[PDB]
Amino acid sequence: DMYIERAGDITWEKDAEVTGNSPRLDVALDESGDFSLVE
Amino acid sequence: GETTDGVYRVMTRRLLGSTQVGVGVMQEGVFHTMWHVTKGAALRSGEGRLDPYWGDVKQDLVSYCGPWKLDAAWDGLSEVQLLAVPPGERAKNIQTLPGIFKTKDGDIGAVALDYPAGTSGSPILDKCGRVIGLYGNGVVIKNGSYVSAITQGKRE
Ligand SMILES: COc1cc(COc2cncnc2)nc(N2CCNCC2)n1
Repeated sequence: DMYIERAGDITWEKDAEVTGNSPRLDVALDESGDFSLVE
Repeated sequence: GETTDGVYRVMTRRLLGSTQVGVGVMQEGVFHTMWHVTKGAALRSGEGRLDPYWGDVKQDLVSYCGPWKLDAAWDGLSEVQLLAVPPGERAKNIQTLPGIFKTKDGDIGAVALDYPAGTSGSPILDKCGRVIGLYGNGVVIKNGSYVSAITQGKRE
C-alpha cells in the first residue's frame, strides 16, 4: 500500500541553482512508454 | 485526507523501511504522477483513499480523484525549474534550459538533470509557477547521464 506526504508548495524560486545543458536528441517511444536513442 | 495543492512524495512500506518510489502534484483536488511510479495502484493520504481515474502507459501518466488538470506548455524559449523532490532530501528548485526530444510524431522539451529514480514525478515549472509537465520518463545518453522528457497530459 503506497501513501503520499506533502513536500512543498509549487512556486518559481528567484536565484535557484542554474545548471544542466540543453541537448537535441532523436528518440523513439514504444507502446510500453519507454523512450530510446535513435542514432 | 490532505487535498492541499502542492508537491508530494509517493512512499511504499512493501520494501525495507519506508521507500520513496516517486513524486506527484496535487492541483484542483486531483493527484498527478507518472504511471511507472504507482502502476495504477490506489494511494492513501492520512485515512483518505485516492483511486485512479485516468491513465495511459504510453504517455506514462496517471491522475487520481479526477481528470488530468495540468495544461500549461513549455513556450519553446524560456528556462524552467525542476522542483526536484529526491528520496530523504528537501524539495529543491533547479533552473535549466530544456533541450529537445525529436520524434516521428513531433518535438517535446527535454531536461538534462540526473536525480535518483524516486524523483520520478517531480514537476517542471514556467516562470508564472504553472506546471508544464513531469520529470522522470526519458533516456540515458552517451555520457551515461540521464535526460527526461517534459511529459504533459491533455485537459478536457
Ligand atoms: C526516464 O526516467 C526514468 C528514470 C528511472 C531511474 O533511472 C535513473 C537513473 N539515474 C538517475 N536517475 C534516474 N526510471 C524510469 N522508469 C520509468 C519507466 N520505466 C520504469 C522506470 N524512468
